[PDB]
Amino acid sequence: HMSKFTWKELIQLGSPSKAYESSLACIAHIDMNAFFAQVEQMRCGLSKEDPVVCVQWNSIIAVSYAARKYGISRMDTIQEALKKCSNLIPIHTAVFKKGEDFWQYHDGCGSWVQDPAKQISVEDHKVSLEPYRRESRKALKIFKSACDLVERASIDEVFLDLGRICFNMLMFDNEYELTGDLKLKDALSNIREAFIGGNYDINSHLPLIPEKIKSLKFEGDVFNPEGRDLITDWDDVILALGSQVCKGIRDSIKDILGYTTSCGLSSTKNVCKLASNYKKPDAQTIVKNDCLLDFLDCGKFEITSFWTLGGVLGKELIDVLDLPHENSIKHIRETWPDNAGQLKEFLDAKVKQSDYDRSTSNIDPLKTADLAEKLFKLSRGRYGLPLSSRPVVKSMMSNKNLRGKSCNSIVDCISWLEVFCAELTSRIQDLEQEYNKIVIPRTVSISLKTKSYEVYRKSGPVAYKGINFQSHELLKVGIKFVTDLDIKGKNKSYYPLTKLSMTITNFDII
Ligand SMILES: [Mg+2]
Ligand SMILES: [Mg+2]
Repeated sequence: HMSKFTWKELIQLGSPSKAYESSLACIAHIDMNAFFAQVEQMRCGLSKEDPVVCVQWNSIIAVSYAARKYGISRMDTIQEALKKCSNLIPIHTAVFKKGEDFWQYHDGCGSWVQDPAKQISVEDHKVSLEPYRRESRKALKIFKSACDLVERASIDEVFLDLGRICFNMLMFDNEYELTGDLKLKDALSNIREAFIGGNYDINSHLPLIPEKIKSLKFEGDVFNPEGRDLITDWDDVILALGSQVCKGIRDSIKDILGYTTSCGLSSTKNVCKLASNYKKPDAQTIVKNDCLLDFLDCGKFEITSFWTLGGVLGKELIDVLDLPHENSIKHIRETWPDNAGQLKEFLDAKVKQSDYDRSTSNIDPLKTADLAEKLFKLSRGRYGLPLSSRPVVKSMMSNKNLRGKSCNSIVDCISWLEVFCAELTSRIQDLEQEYNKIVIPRTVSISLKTKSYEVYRKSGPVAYKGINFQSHELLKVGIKFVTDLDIKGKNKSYYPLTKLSMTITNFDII
């Protein structure tokens, strides 16, 4: 007898461009839970047990899991949370002041204190997220150094493709020890000699795993409610090694930066993202291939839980496919269990019946084959998408919603453009570090809403004389445009404005 996998699917792990396509893939999704709260926690020399909460104005934007033990969520106001926790530590985010080109933390201030001098008025202030962008960047530098392929899914989430690391570790690591008596080089000498030997057809089946390797330990919580054998094939051997490696990367994030992370480990991104949100914080959820259906049917997940099926598209599928309200995943598998063609024939008929409503439908009748395959694999937990890089920036905006008189004249507009130009510059610096190239916006757009909520807009070029000398250039143009729009206003209902925004587009990366 022999393994269910081939050499092709194992060698593929060494290819950064196609390792994800292999059923032996080892993907990881790492999430820094309540990231903003973790950042403020560390900044104030606090511990994970101190119940910090990141406040914006009157709302909570991040809840440390110490504060969640008191039932605090993002739906509560600070006053509601104070009544839930009397030792709460609300920390307000950094903030610009109207007319200043720098942001500043006002620790000890906020709408929850009584002293009127310790207030952070919303009327003449704008939030700054630079502290979080800067800390997130530090995490990526740690990720990108331990993994040759990293996707920044968001400011607090990343995917890793541990393919190359797992493969090289499987075939060449001579230092790893299963126990005090057994090293990897000895337990896997059979497949290593077979690989160096080269006497295999790439479509030949791998040799059976040796009994020696079942001593290999998973680092983390292996999701296994049915008590299946842990190491039953090479997919589990790869996944086990990846759990060890991934624990080290997550411990680097905590030893260098102090941030905790929940993690999901499997053979596909969709499953990895579900696993990381299954147990948190400071957790690591492993989903073997032989436990994929157990995981998708554990009760937490429905068809709408997948990355792309949460919106209108998902809800239309529930009606077209006549899915139950619970266990819709299991229903998809069993209603079309043989092949995606069955589901494609079902979709083709449905869109071809009477009362199809093809004019408003979100189901493209020409790509029913691509869709049927997507659902067929997601429901079986084998829909592997590649780790894509963050698309290059096309547009940035900084705006402020103005309630009251905080923008009654031209001078008040310029004061806000000074804030907008500083945030856009900060956000361009963070990009120049990610792209490792210079970033130059070539056109600027100002738009504003009058007291009657009518819109005035004007765009144009920004003449960077030298190179990357923004935050003065584009404030010139910003002030020129807001002046023109004043003259267009003139004897019209204009001030006090209700909204003001600056948008930069047409970037040149060099
Ligand atoms: Mg998240
Ligand atoms: Mg000023």
